[PDB]
Amino acid sequence: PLAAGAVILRRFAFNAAEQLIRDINDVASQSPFRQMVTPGGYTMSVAMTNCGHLGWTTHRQGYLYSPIDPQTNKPWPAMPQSFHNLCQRAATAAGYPDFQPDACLINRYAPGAKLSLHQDKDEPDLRAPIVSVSLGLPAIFQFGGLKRNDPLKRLLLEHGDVVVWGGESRLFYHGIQPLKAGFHPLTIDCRYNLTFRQAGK
Ligand SMILES: O=C(O)C(=O)N[C@@H](CSCc1cccc([N+](=O)[O-])c1)C(=O)O
Ligand SMILES: [Fe+3]
Repeated sequence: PLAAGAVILRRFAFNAAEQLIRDINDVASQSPFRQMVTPGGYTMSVAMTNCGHLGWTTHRQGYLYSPIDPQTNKPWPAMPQSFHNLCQRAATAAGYPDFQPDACLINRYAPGAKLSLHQDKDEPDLRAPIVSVSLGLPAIFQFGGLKRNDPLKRLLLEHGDVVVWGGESRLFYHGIQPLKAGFHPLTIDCRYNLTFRQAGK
């Protein structure tokens, strides 16, 4: 396959998108999007927030999952029903019926925003997949392999696409290329990505 252990489900979230986006807005009304600072001192171009019991954040110049939003000093908003349902349906179709995320990181891309190449290794159990849902403007996703120098492959992720990153692919280096400007009827001028994680012990 494209990436061993990954399951791409194009347009899987297409019908759910309008509701998901309403729920992104609701979460953000409580824990606002913010551009976090990397441990290296750089302000991320991607803006982020979280919902669920745990939320990914930079903290004391490292990263961690925290039950509290350090910007509001309140818990991250509860996981919306629409998020919970979509993630479970996707995980199940992909062969991970027991996947129980307790964190959802919500990434917002304005034109030009990108993610540099990296691995997702902050979770306690790397056998749990990550479920990724793309909404709005299309992005070029790049992913390599288990080594930083593995050859990259590229794939366009479009509105409604869901990828379940399990098995070996769960540990691949990956990133997102600078978002091209455009219009989408539901998000207007941005892309959102939801990544569901099992972050608790
Ligand atoms: O927030 C992040 O760290 C991140 O990368 N977010 C991507 C979606 S998740 C893509 C992903 C997750 C886990 C494994 C692999 N992979 O092996 O390509 C890709 C995004 O904002 O579009
Ligand atoms: Fe990642």
